[PDB]
Amino acid sequence: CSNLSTCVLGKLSQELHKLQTYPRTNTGSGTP
Repeated sequence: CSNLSTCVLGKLSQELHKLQTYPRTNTGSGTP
């Protein structure tokens, strides 16, 4: 990947962003 802690922190931030789109769709459109 890139850097150890940054990869986990990034994946966790990615998980939070799809969790924020949940009121519209957490699967079909969970990314900018």
